[PDB]
Amino acid sequence: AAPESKTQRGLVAICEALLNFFEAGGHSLMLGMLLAQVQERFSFFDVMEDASVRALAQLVEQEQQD
Amino acid sequence: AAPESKTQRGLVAICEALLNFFEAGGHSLMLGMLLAQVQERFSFFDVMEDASVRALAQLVEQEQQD
Amino acid sequence: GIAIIGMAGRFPQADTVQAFWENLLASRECISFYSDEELLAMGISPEFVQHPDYVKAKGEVADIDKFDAAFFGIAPREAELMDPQHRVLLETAWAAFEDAGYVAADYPGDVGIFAGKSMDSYLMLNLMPHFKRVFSSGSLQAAIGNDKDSITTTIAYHLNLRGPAITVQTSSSTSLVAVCVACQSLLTWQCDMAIAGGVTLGPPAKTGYLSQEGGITAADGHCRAFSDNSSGFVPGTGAGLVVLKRVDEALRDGDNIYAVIKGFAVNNDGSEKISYTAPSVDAQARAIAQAQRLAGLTPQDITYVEAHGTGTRLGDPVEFSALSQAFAGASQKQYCALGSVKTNIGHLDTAAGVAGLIKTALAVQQGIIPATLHFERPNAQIDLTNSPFYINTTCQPWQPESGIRRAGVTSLGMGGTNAHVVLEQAPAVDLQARAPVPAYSILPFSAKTDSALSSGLARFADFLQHESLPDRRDLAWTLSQGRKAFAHRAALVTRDLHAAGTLLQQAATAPFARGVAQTQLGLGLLFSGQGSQYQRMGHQLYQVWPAYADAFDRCATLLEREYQLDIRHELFRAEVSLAQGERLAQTCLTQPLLFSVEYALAQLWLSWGITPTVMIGHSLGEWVAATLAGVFSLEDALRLVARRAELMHQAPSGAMLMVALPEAQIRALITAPLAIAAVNAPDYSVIAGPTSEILAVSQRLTEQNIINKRLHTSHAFHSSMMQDAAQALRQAFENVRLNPPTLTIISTVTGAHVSADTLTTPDYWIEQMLMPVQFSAALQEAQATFDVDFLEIGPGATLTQLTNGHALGDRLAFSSLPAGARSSDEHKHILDTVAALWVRGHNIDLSAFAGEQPRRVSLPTYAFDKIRYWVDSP
Amino acid sequence: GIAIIGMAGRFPQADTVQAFWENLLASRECISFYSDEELLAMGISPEFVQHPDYVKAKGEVADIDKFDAAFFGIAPREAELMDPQHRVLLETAWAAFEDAGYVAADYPGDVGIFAGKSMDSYLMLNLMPHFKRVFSSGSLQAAIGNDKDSITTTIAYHLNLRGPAITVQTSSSTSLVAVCVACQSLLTWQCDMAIAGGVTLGPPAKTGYLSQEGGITAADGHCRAFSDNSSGFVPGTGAGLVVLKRVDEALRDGDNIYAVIKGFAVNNDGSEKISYTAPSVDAQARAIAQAQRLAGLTPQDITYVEAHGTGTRLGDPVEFSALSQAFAGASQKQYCALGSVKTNIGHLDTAAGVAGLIKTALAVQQGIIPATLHFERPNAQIDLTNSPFYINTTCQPWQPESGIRRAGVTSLGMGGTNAHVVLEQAPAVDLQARAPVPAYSILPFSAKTDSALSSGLARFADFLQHESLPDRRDLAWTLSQGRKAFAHRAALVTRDLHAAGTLLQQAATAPFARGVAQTQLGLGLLFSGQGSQYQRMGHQLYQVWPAYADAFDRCATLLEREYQLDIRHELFRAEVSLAQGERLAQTCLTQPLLFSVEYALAQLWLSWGITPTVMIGHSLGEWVAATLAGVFSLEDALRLVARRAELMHQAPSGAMLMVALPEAQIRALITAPLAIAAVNAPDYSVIAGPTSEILAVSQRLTEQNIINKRLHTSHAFHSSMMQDAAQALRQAFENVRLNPPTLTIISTVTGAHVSADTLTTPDYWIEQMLMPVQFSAALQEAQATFDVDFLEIGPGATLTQLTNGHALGDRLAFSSLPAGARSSDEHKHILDTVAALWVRGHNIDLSAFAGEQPRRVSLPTYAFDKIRYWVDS
Repeated sequence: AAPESKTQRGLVAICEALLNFFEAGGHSLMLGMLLAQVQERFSFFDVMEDASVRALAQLVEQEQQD
Repeated sequence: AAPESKTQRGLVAICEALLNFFEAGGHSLMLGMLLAQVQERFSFFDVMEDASVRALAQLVEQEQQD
Repeated sequence: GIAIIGMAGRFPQADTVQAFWENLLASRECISFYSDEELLAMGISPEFVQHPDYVKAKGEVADIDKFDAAFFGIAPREAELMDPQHRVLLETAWAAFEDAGYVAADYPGDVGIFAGKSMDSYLMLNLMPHFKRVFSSGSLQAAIGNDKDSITTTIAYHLNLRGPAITVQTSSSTSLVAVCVACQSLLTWQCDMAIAGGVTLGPPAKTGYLSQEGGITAADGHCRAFSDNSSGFVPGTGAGLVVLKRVDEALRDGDNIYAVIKGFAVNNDGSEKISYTAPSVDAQARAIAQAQRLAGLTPQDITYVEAHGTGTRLGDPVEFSALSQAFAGASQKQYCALGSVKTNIGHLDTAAGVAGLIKTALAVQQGIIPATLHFERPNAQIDLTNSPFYINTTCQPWQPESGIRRAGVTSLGMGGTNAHVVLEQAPAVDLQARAPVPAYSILPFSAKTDSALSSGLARFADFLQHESLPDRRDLAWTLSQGRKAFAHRAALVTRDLHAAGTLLQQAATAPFARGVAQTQLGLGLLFSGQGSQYQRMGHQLYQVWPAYADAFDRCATLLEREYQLDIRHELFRAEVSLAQGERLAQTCLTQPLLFSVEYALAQLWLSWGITPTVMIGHSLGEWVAATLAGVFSLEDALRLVARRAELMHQAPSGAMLMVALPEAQIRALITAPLAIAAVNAPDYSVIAGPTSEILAVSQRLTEQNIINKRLHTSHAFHSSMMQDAAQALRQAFENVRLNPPTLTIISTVTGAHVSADTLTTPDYWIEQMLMPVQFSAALQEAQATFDVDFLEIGPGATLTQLTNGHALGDRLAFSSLPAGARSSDEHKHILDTVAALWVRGHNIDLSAFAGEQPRRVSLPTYAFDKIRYWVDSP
Repeated sequence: GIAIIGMAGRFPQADTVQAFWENLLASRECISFYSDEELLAMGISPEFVQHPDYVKAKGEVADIDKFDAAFFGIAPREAELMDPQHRVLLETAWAAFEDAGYVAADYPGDVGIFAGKSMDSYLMLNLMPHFKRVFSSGSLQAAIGNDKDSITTTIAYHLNLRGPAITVQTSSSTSLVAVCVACQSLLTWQCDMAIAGGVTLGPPAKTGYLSQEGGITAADGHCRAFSDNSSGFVPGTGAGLVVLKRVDEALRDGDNIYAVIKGFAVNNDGSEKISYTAPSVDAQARAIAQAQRLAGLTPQDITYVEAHGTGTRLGDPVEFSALSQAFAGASQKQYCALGSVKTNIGHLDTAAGVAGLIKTALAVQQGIIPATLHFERPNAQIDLTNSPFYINTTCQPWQPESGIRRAGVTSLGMGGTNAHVVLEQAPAVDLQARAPVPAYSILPFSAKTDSALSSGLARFADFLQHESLPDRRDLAWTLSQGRKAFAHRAALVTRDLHAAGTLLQQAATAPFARGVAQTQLGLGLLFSGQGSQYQRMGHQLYQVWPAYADAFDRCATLLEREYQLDIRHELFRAEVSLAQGERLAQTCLTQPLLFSVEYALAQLWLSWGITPTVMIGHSLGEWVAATLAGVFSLEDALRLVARRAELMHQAPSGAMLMVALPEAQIRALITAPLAIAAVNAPDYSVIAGPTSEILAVSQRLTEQNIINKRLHTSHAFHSSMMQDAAQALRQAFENVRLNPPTLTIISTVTGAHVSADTLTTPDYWIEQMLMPVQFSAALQEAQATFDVDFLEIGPGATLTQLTNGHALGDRLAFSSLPAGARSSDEHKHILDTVAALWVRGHNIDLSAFAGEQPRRVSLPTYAFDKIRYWVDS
């Protein structure tokens, strides 16, 4: 979809890390914290709650506002 | 040899629970680990400093002094 | 091929392959769903519970903490540090070998185990104390030594398997890869029998998985396979092992063959895929076509196919595409079935390929295809109507077209490895030309503990209530040739199996031999005197048994060669009447008949492999305890006791008398010249003499109110009356050879341990006729020097009744023939003595009582007592 | 049996199988000894260092953190959490397959892996940089999918191994159990050629151990195996793999056979011993005897035995008692040798058993028994002098009383599993009956990266500085079939190998073929002119290759049958002199002779599997271009070219002068009776005609500072006096084969393409020598329409400079034959063309340049670059 210049940077970080990714059949929990370990360069049960691109963008923005 | 009536009880409890006494090559780190597990009823580097039964009895009274 | 000859394994909601075949024939689901409360109590994190996508189902084997450490010699401090898959595969391997009809530790050839194992999650709770107290990584090298590579060596050590012990380790086809490796090893002649399978058991015992979007696991817990509503699989846990043997050897040894493995094929995919974790079609097609090519089977022969059938969205059309590609040479239309075990029990991780192989081998042997669960409508990308496959939902009987069933199991790993195994029907059994079943059979059971014996008797009790029961020469044979004889043992003598099931349903004060066994270095023999015979004595034993028949035939021909006695007519072809009893009552006929019966019965007991230490005799019983010691030959013994009997027939009349007083008091009370005939007990004695003063002594003994009895004898014995007949055989005695003894006789006329030269003196058998046969001190001397059980040899239970009335010191006496009334029970009594000696610990060839041409069958296995071993650290 | 046809392994203080065998021949002790201050760098605790019961020794492999991720396509983030044993066994599998003379993916049959991993030691410093984040089931799922059992499936994936990928796992016999499983798969027909081995190295690098008087570890550091000072072993790290094939197949294909595994046996002890951890005697005797009767042998025959021989105080007499019990059917005293590789390198748990199989197979192949180290006196229990065994301390020759060197490797697992493999000598071949080696050979090198190509060139530079180098035919048939053609390529045309080695010694200042290969959609066949030949041309190519011989035949036979001339007498039976040099230049015996030469060279280049895309001519090349296009046949064009020649022979006068000047400026001042004969380049022109007028033009241009030379010819080609020949050949072309052109032909008399009707007109050949030549415009449309590399087919380099002197950016031109000289180095130059084409990327088959029945040879393998992929300390 069309990105919005901050979540654009988030999704480019996701893609250059490794490539919602749950519905993609080639990804698992190991590759999940591979991506996650890339995104602490800027709760994992909340990642199993929802880990869409919008979900990661919302969680990173909320944790940065926290 | 003849052990001295308190370390006799301790070392034959050790022998009947597990079996320097460790002349055989079958003795190893897992039985050393369970012998380190049965300690507190009355440092593992300090234990392996001298693995003799009289030496570990000595370390039992310095642990009691500690 | 490679015959399957036995199998075992715990399962979800099962503990036996017959308690799993009857969960497939009942169309059960073996998944155990839970609720919220028991799961957080097991240790489910508060985040896993009340999660909207956290399913709460898995397939549970029953008891993962319950190990019988005492059976294998493991201390209850080393078995606590054992991974549960080690323990459960130990018990499963012992069960599988006992299911085969063999014992692992004493097979003739070379037996080797090829088995896999899932990841040891028990260490992930073991490290918490092992490392957060000493902060040392030494534990990890011990884990290298004794955990990850050493499951199959632990089984081969504790069960003494001499052949190859290899841990093959593939992702999800480990078990069928192990079966293929075992077939290769048996066909390259490295081993002569193999056991092959896998195990997957989780120290998280009861748990759910967090299903996610597009995840391989189901979002409902119901593993729907090959259906349009298939959302994935559900994780199971389970063990499983089969026992493999080359088919010509397995058909010559007479085992039970479930299904002959005719073909097999393992391969890999190798980068014909868009990503690493994505299956392929052409490699699976090569595996299936290669297995049917090696089997020599056109695909117009296979009638059942057990697909992998995990029920995921992506793997289901790939596997049906591969099956269609490999079966595309066929010309029939919907002629082959399809199935998957994972509907019932879930997707086993490592034991998946052997669960399907057990299910498929049972379906081949029984001949009825089970029912696939949850299937009512096909998949979108699978066309059942334009394929040779159909999926059934009811338990459907399996009939083929040519008359031979064929099958095939497909397994798929996660790394890429594909295995396929093509079975066949077991060949044409022929159980019609055999000679029939033996009339009675011994059922021996044994265990290391009284609890395990009680549970084993309970298991055989519940097994014997079925309508389908094996033969009596197929059962009992597996219990003698296929079980190890332990300490605490028991034994039945049966004729039909359902009444045996009722008897074991009691297993408490029930009429069967039972007790602990000991070392038991030797037996003692007792031999019967004249005066306890009946009619048709040894008739059943003559026609049933060959050793007794051969000895009696040589005695009868030997007697008829030199004398005019109508032997084999007075016993077998004689009518049951009192005229016959008075015909054989006299001394001219009774002595060689008792000699022939006791000699041939003694030869029977020595043919069954028991070794006598001491052989106490009684009057004529001493003449044949001589003959088993070989002091002179059977020809000499038989013609000389004939000469003796035809002398003692000329002696005049004389009666006996019983008295319940010791011989010192009798010798203090006797006044007339009447010798003591026999001293047998402190409270039993026999006196002899001419009948008039004997009746006078009996009538005067009535006045003192002491118990007495007439013994129904014509000629007086063991008194001074027979001096002429005693002297008149000396000239017929001296012309034959007498040998020093071999077996330890002790003499009942002296009550002394009798030596190797004083039997050889030809006057000892003269004075044996005259002196009292003072039995009680001889019996007490044998009881003093030895410490031994006693086995009477002879018709009556007289000497057993005397002996069981003496301090034997924990010992017992046993008869070998019924006391007249139940002559029809000759075949049941002599098999109930053998069943009673075997329990105490005596060494009898129990396989001599087998039958004509026995085979092995599938009985219940050992019943391990359940003792909890668990480190249990949070 | 099962032939062993190659091996590899990264060993302690070695990187190849040959840098391990040079240490076994140099009698080196490959065990590193540390000091105090370097253990503490990576966080070894000071208690362990200051402990007086502490030995600092391990047999270390060289690099464990270094992987070439970009070779196998593995990402640089997913390779950082592979176990190093997976990485090292990928590189060892690739190197072992290259050592076998094969590439794994292109093998016709199906190929299985059977390897053994150890307990993942990377996972302890992979879960500690993971526990920071809350991973309740995360840690379990991290272990399960990755590091359980995926060493034979992340190799069979990457190398395209389509056979049984089974991971056998015993304790320390894993790598010989793997070989026995592979030899079962090769006999029960599950694979056609297998690979089997094991690996044990891990994160523990520069690490000391707490020795134990009562453990199994040597208290000083050295493995005094089978001696009086046996105090234990030392831990080692290593890798190893061998490649196995059936012996009938390996004799059929001519592989290099190291040895033949003739029998093998695996069994277990049972419970017939003291405990779990105590070795037995009857089980090892059963394994040894079972191997030697499954091999069909007798215990007199075995002359080398590689025992396990750790150095521990209980295993050494038990193994010797088992060996004496199993060899106790012998009467000859002290004949069989004895050795243990753990003296040199240490006890690499699991890997022990393929290291000692590599050593034993090398000793069987070469005939040299290496030297068991550290051995002075036997043990107190071991009786050598009455046993049939002796232990060497110097590397001795191996030469049995029979002509066959047989052996045996024994490896014993800790759980109780024993393995014995019997290695018979490879069956020798008749080497002297093979055909002589071809006179030149192409050596192709190729790698995925420029640095890997430089390193793989330096490795053959080191390799070729030796003596008794292999067969040049068998090196050219192993660098071509046996290596995978990658992007960055280089190529050599050699006649001897030592000068090849000293020429690859230099890299930047070395003149061989070198570059990067592209897609190379097609090739342009620029056929050459008319007056650009020499005496004794094509003589080498006539006899070296039979395709050129068959193409040159059916030409001269028809020219000697119909007409009365013979080409082979004028070429091969002729004499080398300047008297004939003016004799062959006349048009009567030049045109069909050069046509047959060019046709033979073109049929050769077609025979070597190249595809023509465009194919122009120059004053004869249109005839042979139409012949190859199917417009004519060989005989159909062959009659008419001779007809054209013997009608063109009657022209009395004619001369061409070469003016280097733009055609339009030439067209400004030229006269009517002279015509331009050829336009070839913007600074090139050929003018035809009579003598005096064009000479007067030449002295006009001489004072105008324009360089002019004659073309040394006698007739008037492309001039105004061939109308008589055009009229005379009009009586020919009667009902001849007239086909539309199958290939793409640019006509050089037009400057355009050729359609189906533009070439089948019989008057086109009538008028062809009337128009001039438009070679420059033909190339202008050539690099207009296509972008190809121009291969000049002709007996000179004349068109090559005129081609490269145009708009030839990114593209070059290659001359097939030398210009004038090197009339005997034609064979060398044509293979230098194929070397220059193959590097650029063309699909030339390199196997057609090898000999008659070649074999495969162990050469250096691929040179992976080293990029560090670790996590932390």
